[PDB]
Amino acid sequence: ASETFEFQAEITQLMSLIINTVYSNKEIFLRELISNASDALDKIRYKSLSDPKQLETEPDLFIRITPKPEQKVLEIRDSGIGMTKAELINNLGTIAKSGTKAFMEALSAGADVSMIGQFGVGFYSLFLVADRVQVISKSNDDEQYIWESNAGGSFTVTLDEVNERIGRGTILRLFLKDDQLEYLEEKRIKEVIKRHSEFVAYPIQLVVTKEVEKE
Amino acid sequence: ASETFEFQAEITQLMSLIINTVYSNKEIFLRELISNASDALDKIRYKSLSDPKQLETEPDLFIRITPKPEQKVLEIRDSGIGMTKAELINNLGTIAKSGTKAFMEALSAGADVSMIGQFGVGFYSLFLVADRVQVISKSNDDEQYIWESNAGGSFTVTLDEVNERIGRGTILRLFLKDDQLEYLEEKRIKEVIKRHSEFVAYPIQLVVTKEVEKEVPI
Repeated sequence: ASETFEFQAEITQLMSLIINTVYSNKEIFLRELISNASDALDKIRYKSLSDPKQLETEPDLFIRITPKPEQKVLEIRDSGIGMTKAELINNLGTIAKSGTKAFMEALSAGADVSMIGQFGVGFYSLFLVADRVQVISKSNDDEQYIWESNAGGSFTVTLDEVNERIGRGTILRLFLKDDQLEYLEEKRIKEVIKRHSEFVAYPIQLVVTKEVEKE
Repeated sequence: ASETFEFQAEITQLMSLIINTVYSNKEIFLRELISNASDALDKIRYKSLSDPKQLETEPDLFIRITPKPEQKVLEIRDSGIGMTKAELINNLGTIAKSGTKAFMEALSAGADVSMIGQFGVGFYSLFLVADRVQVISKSNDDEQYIWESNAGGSFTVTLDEVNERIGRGTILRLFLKDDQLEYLEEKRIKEVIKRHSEFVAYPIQLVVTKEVEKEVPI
């Protein structure tokens, strides 16, 4: 089953600005998504203190970044609290309304795009380097769903019947723009992660496939 | 474990010998497994010469090594010809009989464990570093199956319904001994490959998961 909903106006407006902005420091997108992942892990960590059984679906708390060159895709995974179908819709398509409107207002007044996280809508910074995104989430309270959007004013939510089933958490599958493929490179990804992830209290794993070279 | 079979007696003898031996240069197990992977690839390649359709289930010919530290597992994958249920049974539990018997006689006469490949049974050297092995295979001619062994005299063959489906090929999922975990490390696997399998005619991909270290420890 697949359902389509429309973003609140202000969210669609910010996604348009961001997906076409010229900004010269797009690497900030990773810092924002790592921050959100850290937040999602904290939520499950907290909940598990009194409800340890909640971790059993996925015992390990981590953030995993997996570049997928063949598909020009970059996946940012966390074993956080995840999102139910209802949460994906609300959290990503509606509740950010006032944040994106305030941020849009700040940008017009001259603020730098890097301030996005300060307005709680850092999530949309992904469109700085991707023209499409699939958010695959598995919450202990629901089935695995796929939320998708190419910044067209609307988004769809589909019961996951194609992706690998995860124990618990969220995956942000970024379909990178053709001129932003540097973010598939281990070296570049590494440099960006180390630049702002000192605070992160969970392991940040990088999954890379490399053909054994030589001396 | 849909079906259970018995290895020819001699194969079981060799497996017990290998899983127990104190041989030091255990790293030779990888060269033998990569060599078997290469041979399997040479097989569909040759077959695809007149029947290119055979490659379509998996167009790329490669070897892939994936250490899974959490499971203390090391997987050796190839997109070779693969093995049907019947071939897994025969190839791994029966036809190695003569080879294992001659090798054991050779070891008694002073042969080195590293010469195992010369008797065509290098596959069993996996027991130098592993306690158990699961051979997950998919031939174009059969469904995906799992052959499992722990060096004991019996092995099982199970229709695969738990693992990820592969296009074509074989995965040697090795459950490493507690004292052989070094083979889960990228640096170590790379040096063993450069030392003994640096001229394999197929790309050897290493899938590694590395924790990004902190800018400044703590």
